[PDB]
Amino acid sequence: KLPASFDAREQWPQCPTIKEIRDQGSCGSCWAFGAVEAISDRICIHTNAHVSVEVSAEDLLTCCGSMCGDGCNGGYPAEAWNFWTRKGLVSGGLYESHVGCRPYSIPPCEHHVNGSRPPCTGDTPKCSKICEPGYSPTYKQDKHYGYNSYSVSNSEKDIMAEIYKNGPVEGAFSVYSDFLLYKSGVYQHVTGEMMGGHAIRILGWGVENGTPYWLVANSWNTDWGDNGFFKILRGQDHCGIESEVVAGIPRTD
Ligand SMILES: *[C@H](CS(=O)(=O)c1ccccc1)[C@H](CCc1ccccc1)NC(=O)[C@H](Cc1ccccc1)NC(=O)N1CCN(C)CC1
Repeated sequence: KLPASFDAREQWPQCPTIKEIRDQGSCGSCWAFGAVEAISDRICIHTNAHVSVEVSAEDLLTCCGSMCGDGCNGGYPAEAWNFWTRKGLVSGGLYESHVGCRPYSIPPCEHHVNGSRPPCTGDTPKCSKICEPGYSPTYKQDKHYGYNSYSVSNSEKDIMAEIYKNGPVEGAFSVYSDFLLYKSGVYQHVTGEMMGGHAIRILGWGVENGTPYWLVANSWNTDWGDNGFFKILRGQDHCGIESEVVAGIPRTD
């Protein structure tokens, strides 16, 4: 019994991380952002908004190591969630936010848009197992662990049920160049060359002007796309959007 539309921001209005858009900066850390963003949302969902924390992309990006991939050169969503269950992740906010244990260290930049920040350019930061000044508790006690991590089947209904019951998920899809230009509506690949793989947070679904879609958060800042979000065609494994969905359930802090 699933609704025709669902938006995690409306279901869990006291979980501000669900509404928050991040910026990977000049670093291919999308695999880590999709993970920590979904984990942040699920911790809040799991505690009915009694715990709301930004889980540190910095901690995952820099401390997972080779099991997750190659840092700013790209990585793997499934192993990000596994690292969360084995070693946990500390808190950390946006660049220069002074939020949490290890806030993001890569400065924001413009991702295929004209803006006020430097344009994004072509190096993974070192793993620092120590929190930033003024933050407590210590890095060891700030860790949040997952109970498990799992793949969701390549099935529209299965993915919808997973989001409906357990919160936002991480997914992956093929980026073609016409995606770069997205502003509004439901994206479908119509033109442009293949560019590579991208990992994102899926937080809902709906139908817009007859087209079924997934509601997705990009990590290219809020001046990209639809205030940082996009919608992509749902139900056809379009660009592989339904083929690499991963999630997991938090441990209680
Ligand atoms: C995030 C995607 S992005 O930066 O938004 C982007 C970049 C280019 C084209 C489209 C989108 C990163 C970028 C990785 C990258 C860095 C530098 C040059 C080229 C690419 N992408 C990833 O982390 C992806 C995630 C992924 C995993 C599995 C399936 C689909 C997507 N992984 C990735 O690109 N990797 C895997 C690890 N390997 C060592 C490097 C390539």
